Amino acid sequence: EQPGLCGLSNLGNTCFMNSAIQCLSNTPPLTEYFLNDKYQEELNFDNPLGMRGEIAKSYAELIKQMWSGKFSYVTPRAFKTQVGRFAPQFQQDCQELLAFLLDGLHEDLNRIRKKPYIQLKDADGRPDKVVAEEAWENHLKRNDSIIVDIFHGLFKSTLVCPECAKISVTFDPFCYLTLPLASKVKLKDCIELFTTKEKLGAEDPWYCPNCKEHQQATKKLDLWSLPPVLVVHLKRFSDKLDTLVDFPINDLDMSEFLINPNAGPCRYNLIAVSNHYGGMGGGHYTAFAKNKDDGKWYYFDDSSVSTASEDQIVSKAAYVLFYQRQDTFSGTGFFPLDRETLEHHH
Ligand SMILES: [Zn+2]
Repeated sequence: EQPGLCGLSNLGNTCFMNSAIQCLSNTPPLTEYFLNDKYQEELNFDNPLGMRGEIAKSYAELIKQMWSGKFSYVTPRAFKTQVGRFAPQFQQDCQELLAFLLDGLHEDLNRIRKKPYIQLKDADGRPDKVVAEEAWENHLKRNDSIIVDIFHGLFKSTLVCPECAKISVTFDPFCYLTLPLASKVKLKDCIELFTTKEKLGAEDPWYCPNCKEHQQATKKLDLWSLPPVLVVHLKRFSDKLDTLVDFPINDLDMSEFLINPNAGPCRYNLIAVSNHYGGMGGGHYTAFAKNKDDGKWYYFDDSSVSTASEDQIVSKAAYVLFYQRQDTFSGTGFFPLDRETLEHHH
């Protein structure tokens, strides 16, 4: 058997979990962190928001199994049992589980011992660069982990009161982007739609702090900074949109969307896809992933692993896309673990 080419037993409508695990397992800087035992010293047992280290520990133990090269498949019973204990709601939505896991891993590994209270602020007519750099510093004072290092970006939100002209600007972290789907469209069409001005309705109004009243304000999102690993959730369920979204395998250039003039390169290659077949409350999840060792694509359908061709990856079954920024790849020294390993080996 080859490390990472390891299927996962279905334990009874757990294909949503197996699909999310194959995407994270095939996120190189995340797996490397766990295979190099960098997590033990960062486990945060006392965190009121975390899972007593139990999600990080069980996930670490499963990844070590999957990348040992001893197994054609493993049964992720202990991990499924810890997920169920801390998140009883877990056929599910693969994106909700991913959302739970990115937050749970983060809080289990969070380097901040005691979170300080931050007086949240509007731009107040200040320049974007200063408000963005403030937001990011504030985020890191409460949130500092391997999950932040890999997955967290920053978006700008602009709310416009139709009474009083109040322009409310905030910078907010994200660890994934949920895109609205526009028969066939391009991923870049979906990103453009994500960053388009939309009116809020009677459902979910915005409170104007000038007017002291709820308004149907216009909300525009813009991307300030994009993470090393960008997780792109295609909003199919919100019964299910079967729209064919065409996405690139290589050289997704995001630079046209980034409003930060001093940003570095933002070219991404695909590393995994969560697929979904059938309809909302049922159907079946699988995954495509690029193995970090051989650079080839494989298809993971619970316990089964098979070679895939790049020609099969782009289908309407594509639900969550994992992209990695080229400048962060293993061998660049971008990640501290990569840099330490390179410096050790040279
Ligand atoms: Zn107002």
